[PDB]
Amino acid sequence: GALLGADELARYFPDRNVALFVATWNMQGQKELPPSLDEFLLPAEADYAQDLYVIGVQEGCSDRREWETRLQETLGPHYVLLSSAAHGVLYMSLFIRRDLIWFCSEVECSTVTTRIVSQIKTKGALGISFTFFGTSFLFITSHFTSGDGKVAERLLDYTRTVQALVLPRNVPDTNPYRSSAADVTTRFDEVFWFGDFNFRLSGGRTVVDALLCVVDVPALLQHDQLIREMRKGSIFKGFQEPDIHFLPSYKFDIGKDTYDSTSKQRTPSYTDRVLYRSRHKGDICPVSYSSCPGIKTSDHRPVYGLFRVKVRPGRDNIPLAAGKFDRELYLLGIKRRISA
Ligand SMILES: [Cl-]
Ligand SMILES: [Cl-]
Ligand SMILES: [Cl-]
Repeated sequence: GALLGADELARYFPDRNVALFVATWNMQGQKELPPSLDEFLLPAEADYAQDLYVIGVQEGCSDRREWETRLQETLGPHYVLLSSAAHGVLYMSLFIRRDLIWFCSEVECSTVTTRIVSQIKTKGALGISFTFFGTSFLFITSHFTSGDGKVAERLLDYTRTVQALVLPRNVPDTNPYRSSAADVTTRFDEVFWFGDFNFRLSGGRTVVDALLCVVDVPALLQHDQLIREMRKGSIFKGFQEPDIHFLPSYKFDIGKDTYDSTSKQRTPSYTDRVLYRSRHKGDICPVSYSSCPGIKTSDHRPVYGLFRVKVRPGRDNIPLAAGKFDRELYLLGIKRRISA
């Protein structure tokens, strides 16, 4: 049958569910990476093999290749880099099980800059999309406008991004009649948008400090701007977020578990989030959603979600990856594992 058809799908996914790991991390431009990425990429409850890893980074380390090399080395030879992209120091890397490269369309990327901050600094989005068998996926990572009082600007970051991301292009929309011209996130079966959205907890440092003294997370989240704005429909229309059971992932003193003890007294906040949307209700099942407290090189902790996503058979008359991946990186990862 077709490379991307029902027979192949049966061989590789009898239950038609794909295991996806999606993470976002703001690195604060740090030069030295954590000693081990094992706790980042293989979290404790990730007690089963992931099919796809998608890693979005904001304020990324200058040596993008070294970061990708360490990811490749940690995942090991069962995974290959299906795609990676950069828009300034905003990065995204997509690693997939090597036997699954055959079922992917060509991978397409797009970028949007939503705010010029200075001559050398901007905020924006990086989107990567491809079809897997017959099901299309769109991954967007973003760094939104910063500041407690800048919700209105964050709304504009959302709107500018869904209006401007030029995806898909060569690879056909899988359900075009369902698509809207004004929102790129309507053009795909499964959408994940993860980043430093910079939404904060309202109420001020003193009130949030009081709440953090067991922590009642639900009560804490009553102060979250992002849940508030999503609830009234002003942002991320059609998206959901998994339940949060972890503590705020920002702002931390470097290398420590204490929240910003400088005079600026930034209110601990859930700046880093993973959101999902699907064309078909129920296609995406969150399995776990958490931060990685052991990664402490940056003022932000990484945040990741594990998901199970439904996939459907496809056809071969689209532009195909057909075994295309970063072979040089793959070899570098092999080389590093021989060394260590
Ligand atoms: Cl960035
Ligand atoms: Cl573009
Ligand atoms: Cl900003």
